Amino acid sequence: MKAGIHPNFKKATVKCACGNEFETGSVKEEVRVEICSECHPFYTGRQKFASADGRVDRFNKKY
Amino acid sequence: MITKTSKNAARLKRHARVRAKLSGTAERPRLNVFRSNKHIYAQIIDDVNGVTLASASTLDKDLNVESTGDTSAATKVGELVAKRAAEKGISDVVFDRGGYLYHGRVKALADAAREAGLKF
Amino acid sequence: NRLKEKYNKEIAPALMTKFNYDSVMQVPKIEKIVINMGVGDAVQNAKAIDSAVEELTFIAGQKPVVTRAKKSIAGFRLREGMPIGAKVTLRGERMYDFLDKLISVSLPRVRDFRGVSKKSFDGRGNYTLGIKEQLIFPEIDYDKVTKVRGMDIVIVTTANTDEEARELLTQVGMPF
Amino acid sequence: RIAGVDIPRDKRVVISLTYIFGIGRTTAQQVLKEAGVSEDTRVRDLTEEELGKIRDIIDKLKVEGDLRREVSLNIKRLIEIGSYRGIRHRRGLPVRGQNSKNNARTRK
RNA sequence: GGGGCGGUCGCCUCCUAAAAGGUAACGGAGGCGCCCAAAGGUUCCCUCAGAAUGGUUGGAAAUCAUUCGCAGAGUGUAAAG
RNA sequence: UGGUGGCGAUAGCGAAGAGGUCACACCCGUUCCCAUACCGAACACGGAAGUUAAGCUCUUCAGCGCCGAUGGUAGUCGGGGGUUUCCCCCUGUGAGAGUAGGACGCCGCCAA
RNA sequence: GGUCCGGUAGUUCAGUUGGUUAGAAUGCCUGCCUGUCACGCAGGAGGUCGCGGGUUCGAGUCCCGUCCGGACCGCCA
RNA sequence: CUUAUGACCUGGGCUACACACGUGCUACAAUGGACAGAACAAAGGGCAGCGAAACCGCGAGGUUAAGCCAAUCCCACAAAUCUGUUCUCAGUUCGGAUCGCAGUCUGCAACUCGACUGCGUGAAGCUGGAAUCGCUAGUAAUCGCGGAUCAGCAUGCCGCG
Repeated sequence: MKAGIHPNFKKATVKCACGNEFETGSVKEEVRVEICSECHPFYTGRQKFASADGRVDRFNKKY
Repeated sequence: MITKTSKNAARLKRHARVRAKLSGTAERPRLNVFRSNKHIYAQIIDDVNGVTLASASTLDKDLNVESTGDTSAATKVGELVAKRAAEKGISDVVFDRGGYLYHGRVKALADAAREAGLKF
Repeated sequence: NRLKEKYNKEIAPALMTKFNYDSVMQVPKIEKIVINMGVGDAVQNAKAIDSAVEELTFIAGQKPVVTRAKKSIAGFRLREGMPIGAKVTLRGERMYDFLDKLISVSLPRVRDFRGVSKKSFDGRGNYTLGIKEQLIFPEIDYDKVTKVRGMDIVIVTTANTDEEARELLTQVGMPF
Repeated sequence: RIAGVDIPRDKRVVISLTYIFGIGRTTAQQVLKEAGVSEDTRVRDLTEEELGKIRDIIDKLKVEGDLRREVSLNIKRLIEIGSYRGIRHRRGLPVRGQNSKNNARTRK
């Protein structure tokens, strides 16, 4: 580190909207996260609990 | 695995680079250092015959110090090889750092030799 | 830091049992993350790189390096000598800090996300990623960004084959 | 922000959520009424829980990251399926039976 | 290789040049009448060009990363060393 | 076994195999010298958790690279011919791309 | 046969020098005017530079050579 | 010609599309847009027809259905307008073009090739060159409303205020 030419680096915790924690550093001090890796559905393993999904080819005129 | 060169292998080029400009003849022999990560060696070499005049190291059987790799040991081994020059006295020696940079334990050895009295 | 603790504790033992390494420090290790900015400059405006530099010093923790063009090519009207692109390498605790931000906040915040590319490898255990948006961590002041050129992400490991890097990056946390 | 896309901050929320891809005025208003968060707010100075309880409803309806691709897949289905409608889509000619003598500069 | 007309007149490089040096022709090929306050001097440290593979704006090449890579690249400028 | 040297790589590039208590080196962390046109891999800084994996040293091999005369020729000094933009004879001299094989190291000096 | 010139939108000339932008009239197309046509009035495109090769980050424009034309000279007996 | 320029039948075409011309419609906005409320016309049509109220459906519409051969009943809640709240001058709460999805009606049948509804998406266009047209007051300009043609289809026409 040539001092002065780098911005300040310090501990900066994470608050996701779901309330998950992460012991993080950043140039800022605090980050609000709308969606984390435990609730965004692709990193929920595979669509664990975030889904409104499905697709069929339905051919139904029986009413 | 990314090709990381050996530090000694990189050091040989700089040592040959500096050795191209200077070499230690009779009554003007070459100082030589080693800066291993655990030990510091010093050697005095005559080139026209390929023989060594005097030498010293941190792992000498006497004056061992818990430093053994720090600048205190560097000064002690420098003045050790200064008296090793003194008993079969040359009273002159050209400097040759071993592809290192003249700032640290090498510098400690240098002025150890200086105040102990080997004229550069 | 947390990732370093998990890598020391569980990642490296699991894979060293998995590849049956005789010396335990034959373990593949992620060596350098380098972030390379590229501007389509060609003498259009000097301030594009003069904005990207302090944008990237906010994205990372330190100042980047303005890359130097190698040779002139008039196919873009690129005269050799005027600056193009920026670069910064990250290592130490800094690399784990950045990869932390990446996995934790960044890829979930992309406008559309499917799984990361299956075979962006070099063939010798390195990986390259291309992202289109500067919106990596949300405390960039998003109102100040004007241009939309995203980032280039290069992770370099001691992996000799693609498979070891592919497997290790899974427990690092890259989706596929 | 809300669902990827940012929001013009100084306007009313009912006008502001229509900038996202997938809801118009009428569809926005009724989910906003179900949200129950006033429906006459400046989005610059609302609070976080009334900001966040709409996330779950827009998750169960659908927006750009899914509508864009499903309409794309359906329309290329119509393309390579061999339809007259698909080949009209391919050639840029109008689809809803409009006359090509005098108009349709909106296409081509 | 009769004059006129044409071309040339000084300097530098190669071949002609007959393995020392030198060696002609209106013999065969190029360059020069500068430039550089550093494109010097010292000290210290490195290393190319090209190709393959990934990566977006971005490619046939702009910028990165890896690997191969005696020299193909540079060496202010002509050729030679 | 480490340090440093001379010998044209017959010294290499390869392919495999062993070693580490000691030495050497990977490693550990930058706090203070010092540094990274950005960074403790790099420079230095001061230790020693485990590690022969690599570096390094030994063992094997002619795949590549290298060295290599013997008799043959091509050429050529000097003589002597001929039907002479070129050929031939003699006293010498001796081509290289070709193999017989050599070699996948030799000699020190100081510290075990 | 030698020397010197030029070789650019369909046509005629600039640019060819400024190595770092391809332009001007005319023609052509569309619209307006007129009963119609012509004049007249609004709009618009075009060449990517005789050819080939070489230098340079980059040649229409630098340097050679090929081809096409034009000018000059080809003399003393 | 009657062994087709005459008949029959199905399907297609009359709706195509690189462009141009004309006639119209709608916009480019705050003398506005959205939302709520308050009103105020004439002139016509209706029996294989108009179809009330009520109920269902967000809506196109659906269901049982009252009355009316009509100055009784129905079509049929006129709109512009006015009052208030909001938007705050932007390609926008302007403008809705074109598309995807799901539907409504009619008709044997809505693909070429109908109209309408709920959705989502949201185009160009920020007053238009050379030119050029209509119009002497209930006119121009704007505002809706009927009728014919008619299974369904009107920005066109005719007429009404």
